[PDB]
Amino acid sequence: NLESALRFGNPLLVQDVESYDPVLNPVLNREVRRTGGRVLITLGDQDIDLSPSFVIFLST
Amino acid sequence: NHPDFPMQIEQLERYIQRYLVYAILWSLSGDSRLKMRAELGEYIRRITTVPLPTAPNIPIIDYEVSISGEWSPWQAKVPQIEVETHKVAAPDVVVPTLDTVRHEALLYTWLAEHKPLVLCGPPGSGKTMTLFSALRALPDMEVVGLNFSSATTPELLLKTFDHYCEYRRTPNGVVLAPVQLGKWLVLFCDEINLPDMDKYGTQRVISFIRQMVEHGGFYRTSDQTWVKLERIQFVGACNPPT
Amino acid sequence: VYQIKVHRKYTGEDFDEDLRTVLRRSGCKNEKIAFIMDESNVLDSGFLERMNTLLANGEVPGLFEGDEYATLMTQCKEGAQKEGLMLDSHEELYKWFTSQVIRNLHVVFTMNPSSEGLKDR
Ligand SMILES: Nc1ncnc2c1ncn2[C@@H]1O[C@H](COP(=O)(O)OP(=O)(O)O)[C@@H](O)[C@H]1O
Repeated sequence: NLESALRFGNPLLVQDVESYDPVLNPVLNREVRRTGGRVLITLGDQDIDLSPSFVIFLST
Repeated sequence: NHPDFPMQIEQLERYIQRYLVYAILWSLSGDSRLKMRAELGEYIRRITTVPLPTAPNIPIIDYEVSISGEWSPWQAKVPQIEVETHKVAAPDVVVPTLDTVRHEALLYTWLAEHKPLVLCGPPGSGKTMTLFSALRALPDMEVVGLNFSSATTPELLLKTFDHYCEYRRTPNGVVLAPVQLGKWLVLFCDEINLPDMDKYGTQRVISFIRQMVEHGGFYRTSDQTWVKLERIQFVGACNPPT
Repeated sequence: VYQIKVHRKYTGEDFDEDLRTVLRRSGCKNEKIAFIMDESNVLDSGFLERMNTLLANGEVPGLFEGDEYATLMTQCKEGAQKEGLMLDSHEELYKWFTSQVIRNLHVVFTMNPSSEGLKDR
């Protein structure tokens, strides 16, 4: 689902974050890379293109 | 060393009495701070009848017992060496002092009988390097250093044994001895108390060590046979349990 | 600079493989590496016990065994041949690898100012 949100730029909501998964650390830090006309962020061992319309909302 | 003049009875009595006083001093109060060592010294001075040094304030812990049966201060045995300029603050170099020389004498005594000992003290404080200096001073005993961690297990000692020693068959039985002949191996444990205890308040490593030191050997798990230790002794060090 | 990418599924063997990789990158390559660590990247005390062994010895024997140990021997042999030192037995090359790591590897630990966490550490 995080992949789908990052691909299509769709807003995403998380209801439970008490069991944090540190995969969002590059996303929260906005560790973006501007290679060519592409905006990429590394997630684990795989690289993902960012869409500006994407936004995440963590909730407790 | 004196075939012409072996000691006479009176000199032997003097030497053994002074050495006995020194022995209570460095054994009963060997694991306490300086003030309590001095307290024990004062108490024994009040109680004993053996001749004692007339130092107004210097405790007898500072004084040894010479081979002539006389109280000689440890300061004389302390030399004044000058290290090379390029060797300043080097890990190898040790500068002798009162504590260093006294601990060297204690280590010599406790390694002559191969009784294991534990160097307990605060971090640093010259525990490890003093022990290494004492060990390198004696030529016959080589050194191996095993870093015990919170997850230390006896298989580490098994690995050390199979790395530096070898199992041989003897008329008495199978014997563990170092691969180097005529050599006494020292298994230094830098943190012997660091390994955690189980849920039943038992540390496997310390039990294994005490088993071999008191029974003179251990158990090989492959064929389940008594193994006799030869030319193997342990030396430990640790921070205070507190 | 090197950071370990830690996630919820970042188990012990993942970090073990990462530490094997950095040890290969430091000693076998003679390449100075800065090892970035944060307590957020830590998920259990096994991480810190292995770092404790590494820091106090310059290496951890647990990582390298079997075929991995043989690959390490090949890499350190070729590295020593490249630098100009000829060694054959395993122990001498292992000590040379340890020296290379202790001269090249640099481990840093970042922690928030928690006094209780400080004494726990
Ligand atoms: N007699 C001495 N000669 C030279 N250095 C000493 C002496 N006593 C203490 N030191 C210094 O104190 C430090 C002792 O640390 P060390 O004994 O290695 O700690 P630990 O015993 O916890 O491993 C050494 O760095 C050493 O330089």
